[PDB]
Amino acid sequence: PNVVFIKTEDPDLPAFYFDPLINPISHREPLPDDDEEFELPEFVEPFLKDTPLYTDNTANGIALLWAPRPFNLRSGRTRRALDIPLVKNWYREHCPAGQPVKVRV
Amino acid sequence: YLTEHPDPNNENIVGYNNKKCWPRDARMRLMKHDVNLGRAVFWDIKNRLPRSVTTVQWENSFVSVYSKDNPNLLFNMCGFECRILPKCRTSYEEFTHKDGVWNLQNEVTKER
Amino acid sequence: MEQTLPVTVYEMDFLADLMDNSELIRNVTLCGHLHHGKTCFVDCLIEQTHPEIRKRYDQDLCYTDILFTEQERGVGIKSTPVTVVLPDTKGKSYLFNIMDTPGHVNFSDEVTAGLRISDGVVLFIDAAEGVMLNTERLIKHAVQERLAVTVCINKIDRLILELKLPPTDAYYKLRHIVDEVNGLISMYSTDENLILSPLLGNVCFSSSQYSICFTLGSFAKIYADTFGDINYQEFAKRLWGDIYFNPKTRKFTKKAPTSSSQRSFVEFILEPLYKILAQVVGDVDTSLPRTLDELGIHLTKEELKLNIRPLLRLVCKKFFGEFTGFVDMCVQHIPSPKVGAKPKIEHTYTGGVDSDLGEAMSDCDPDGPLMCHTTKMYSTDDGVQFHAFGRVLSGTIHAGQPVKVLGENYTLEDEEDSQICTVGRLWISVARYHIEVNRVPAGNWVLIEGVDQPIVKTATITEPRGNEEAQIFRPLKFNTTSVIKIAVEPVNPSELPKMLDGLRKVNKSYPSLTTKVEESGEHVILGTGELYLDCVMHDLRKMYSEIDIKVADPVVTFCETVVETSSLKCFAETPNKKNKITMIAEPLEKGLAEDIENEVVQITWNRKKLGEFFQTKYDWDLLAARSIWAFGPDATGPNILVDDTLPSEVDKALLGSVKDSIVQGFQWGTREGPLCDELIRNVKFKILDAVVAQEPLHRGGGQIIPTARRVVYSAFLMATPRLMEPYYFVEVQAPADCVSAVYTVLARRRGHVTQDAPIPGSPLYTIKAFIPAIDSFGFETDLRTHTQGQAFSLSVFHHWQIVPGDPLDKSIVIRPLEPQPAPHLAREFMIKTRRRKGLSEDVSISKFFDDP
Amino acid sequence: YLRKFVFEWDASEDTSIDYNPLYKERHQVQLLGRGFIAGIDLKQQKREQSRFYGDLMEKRRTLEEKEQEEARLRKLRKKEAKQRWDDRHWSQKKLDEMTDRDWRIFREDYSI
Repeated sequence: PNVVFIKTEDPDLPAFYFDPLINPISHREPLPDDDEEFELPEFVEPFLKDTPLYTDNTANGIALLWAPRPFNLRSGRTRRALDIPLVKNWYREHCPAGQPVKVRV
Repeated sequence: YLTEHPDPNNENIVGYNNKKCWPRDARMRLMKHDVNLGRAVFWDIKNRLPRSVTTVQWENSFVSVYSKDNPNLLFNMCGFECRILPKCRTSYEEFTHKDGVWNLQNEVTKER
Repeated sequence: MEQTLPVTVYEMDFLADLMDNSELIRNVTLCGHLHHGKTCFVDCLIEQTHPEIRKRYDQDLCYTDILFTEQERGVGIKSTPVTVVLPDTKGKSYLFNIMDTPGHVNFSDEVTAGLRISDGVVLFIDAAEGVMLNTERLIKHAVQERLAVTVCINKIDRLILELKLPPTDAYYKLRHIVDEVNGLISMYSTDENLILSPLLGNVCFSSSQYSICFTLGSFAKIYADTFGDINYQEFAKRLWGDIYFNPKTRKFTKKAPTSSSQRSFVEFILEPLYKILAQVVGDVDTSLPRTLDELGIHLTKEELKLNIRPLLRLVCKKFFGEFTGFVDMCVQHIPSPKVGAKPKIEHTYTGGVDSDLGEAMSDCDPDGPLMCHTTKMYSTDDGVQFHAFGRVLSGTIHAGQPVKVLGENYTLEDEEDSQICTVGRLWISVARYHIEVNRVPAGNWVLIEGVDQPIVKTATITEPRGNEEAQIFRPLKFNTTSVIKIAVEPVNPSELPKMLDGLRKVNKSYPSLTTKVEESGEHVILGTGELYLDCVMHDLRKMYSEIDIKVADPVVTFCETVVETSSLKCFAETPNKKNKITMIAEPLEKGLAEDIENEVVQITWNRKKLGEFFQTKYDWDLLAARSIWAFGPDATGPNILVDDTLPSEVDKALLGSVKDSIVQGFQWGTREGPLCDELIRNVKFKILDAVVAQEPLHRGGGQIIPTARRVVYSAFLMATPRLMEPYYFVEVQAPADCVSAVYTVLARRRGHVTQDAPIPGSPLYTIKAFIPAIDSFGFETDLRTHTQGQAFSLSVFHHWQIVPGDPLDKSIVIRPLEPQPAPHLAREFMIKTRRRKGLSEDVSISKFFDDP
Repeated sequence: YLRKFVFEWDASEDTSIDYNPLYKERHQVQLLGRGFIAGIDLKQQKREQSRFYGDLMEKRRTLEEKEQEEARLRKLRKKEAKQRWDDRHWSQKKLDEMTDRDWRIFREDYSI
């Protein structure tokens, strides 16, 4: 399935924000009658009403969800400097369109 | 032939000798009917000869069929690999003079 | 019985006890679009009911999709049955038979096999992608099969962790999805009783990746558990549907206070979910313990050290708990086998509910006559023996019991297609293990053993020495049509029999597969697409016949038609030189063949209603509306046979004596066709004249059937013949930029783009197109490679469209290996197919006539 | 249907010599206009990108969103210009602005 993660460019914007990349949704029910006697007790409120919807480091975490493998984790095991190929993903991907013959080979 | 040597799997094509020297479109095309006919002809010829007097092996022989499915008639004779292609059959082209080609013509009408 | 089984929350004795009570059984098919989370949802249920089975932190474990090809591809290929015991919201355990169907459109036939033995459908819709092509097709097929429908809006986390929509915008997206599903249902169903809305409990919101499954009732019960004084049912009634909440009066009103307060769904359901997810993914180390304490969830130090995705899964499992919302949705709205038996018998059983045995099966009583009905054939790991899978509609099947198995051709008048077989064993079919049981009562799914021999696709299991009036269930009507045709031969002909055996086996494994042998001795396999045939050939090469197999390139099966009436009234006599039949052929009106195919008209109707329909919808003459004989080759075939013989010239009583023979000849001729031995489509055959021999022995039998086929062929040929290519409908889910590139691909394959609308609430577009099937080979690969994999397409058969060329054009020259231009493509498609079938080089218009 | 120690590879070993236009000119990835291929200069990627998504934003963004993006771009370009102005060429660096690193760059980059 196509990951449709929208990357945030402006840190000032809210973490949960309708980015212009997302296609705007064109708006337009057996509802109970309002006159009925349904009452909510005073002990009842939203589960995390006090909890803010987003924090300064929420978009950063959501970005870290879709980071490459060495950054998707938060705990891990140390590796040898030999064992880390810094450029393995570079040639694992497609060669750039405009390149000479020798670099393609 | 199939009454005496039945072939339910159409296995008659697996061992059919063909002249690999010619290109694929020039060889014999192993149609089911053509392969069965070639095997039947060879079987009849072999049956005509008692085995003790002489033996006609299939691996050392070669049967080529020309029909509505095969346009080329192939045979090896005296070291010459000859392939006859009739003019009215899969030619559709003007022909020049090439050294290795023999222009066969009917004697009574002198027509190629 | 007694055997080794994995550790489960419930007990096997309880599972067997639930099977006896048909009021606590739910036969459910989890269908949907490709990769919409059905298999992951089943895996979540299995994890809930099996403590020892746990999903890997990195790899999404799939309890279903057990095949090696399914594991490697990652795409569900065959339906997997799973029988579990699931607790409801109140705690009442229900027996659930879940048929996890594949999401790919090519395997839609599989879903049909899962829809015949199910009473309810749960359609899984991606919360990000929304309604796709397969969801619409499955909605149409389910509501056309008379099944209850519920919706699971899976992957709601994509609205939070991928799109990062505001909670109100997420609510808008969900509401739009629900509205679109409701519109589709109303379009495909005349009745408006089955309105789907989360207020009614028909809709559940789920994220199988993180195990977030809830309905309004379940989450209201969560509120009731955390605050005892609130009643969950009324709260769930008030939670959805633009009803705002006033905390000054603690009351729910349709009028929005403060002009800035969110809906009940956003305030009470969506916003807490957003807060939980954001706290876990953003503020784990700094602020996760406080929110965990506020929710009553306590996690160990080793549990809090997990990565973000496993931590989300754990937190949401601890919060929402069991998938009780799904159980509510499938208990309140999906009929039990007791309740839902009557529609199933009225729809599938050939004899109808009015028959005595139909009335017997309407009760679904375990102590009745045996009327099991199996629609799947599951191969063992060794691949030698097959187990017939299906539900028991009446009576009780016992292990080691003699049984009469009826095939698809079994009828009361002709009972030859029936075999007495001894059942070997009975298994309750869980995904990766099977619970051997001694007996299975009515209303449950079973893997009958030892009955696979006399059945290829569909079976009717009954008891011998009884049910002398028992009939078969209708064969599976399939969502799409199998078109892609491939020739198959062995590398070594000496091992031809093995492949043949393999063919039989694949014919049993794939419900819509069609394997035959043409006149040229060429083995032919029909499939619905390139992935479907790839899976079929992998099975044919590795599972069933271990031999090397050569596969020809893929070609499509064309249809034959006419575009204008026959030039002259064609005629044919019998070899007896008697019984002259004179016919003409003309094309049908627009949409008439579609009406016939879609069961809008049936020959089983009486003369009055059929004549009235043909007189009002298509303005036929009363004599023409009453003289119709048969519909095409099969039942509801696209062709029509009529007799215009006025009674003055031809005796109607005498013609009725040969009516059966003439109808048989018509059906055979339309099934074969004279152009390239292909189905004749959308042609009206009129019997202008009919001489009939008076003596019975000079007519009927082998005299009039071939004569009728010959005259049908002549009438078809004299009328201007044409070929129909099959045109597939393609839906491409592509990014906004790639849309243009998509056109380019469809430029090279005669593809016509019908629409390129965006996906509301998603950054992608759905490009719809109509591509020829013959040109569709590699189109999916071309599109994905050209767009760097960002564009994905699914192609399904849509219709038949006339090939541009003229098949009967001997002037066209065709080089043996060249892509021919359009103006004579039909000429290429007729002769080459004629060579593949093994017929003559070309067909003449007067070949079947009598003058030459 | 029908020796020598070579340090550098030979050009005949090349692949991707296609004839299909769909495979020669392959539509590159535009990761919503916000993702970039690794290694390449970010400014070059920004300049040579398809600019489709820039048009999409300028068409869909509201006036307030346009002002927000304009302000963010103003601040980012101010920082970039400060870095560029600070990154004066060793010779370009003002006599008084020539530090030890600037003097080393002027001594190394010059031919003398």
